[PDB]
Amino acid sequence: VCGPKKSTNLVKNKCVNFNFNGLTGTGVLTESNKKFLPFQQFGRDIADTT
Amino acid sequence: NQKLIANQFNSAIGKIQDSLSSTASALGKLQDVVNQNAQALNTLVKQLS
Repeated sequence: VCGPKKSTNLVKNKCVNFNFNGLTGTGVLTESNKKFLPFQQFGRDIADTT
Repeated sequence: NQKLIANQFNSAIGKIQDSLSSTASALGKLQDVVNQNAQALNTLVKQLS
């Protein structure tokens, strides 16, 4: 559906804000090395955060 | 009987060494504290969902 907000650039390796399709938060975006299975989007932990 | 007492003490120290160098789990009273603290922290983390 994707409600109308303009997209911006992707900045990595420093403490920034982010918004991925409504998933608001604050943290460091480092690139990963663990491939998903190609039907999955999220990821969770013990406290059920992304 | 000094030499006999010396050999008995050395044999007892060696048997303590053997019962620790085997896989006899003897430090259960110390492992219980670590287990209970880790379990309390895990429950406190799982209460956030």
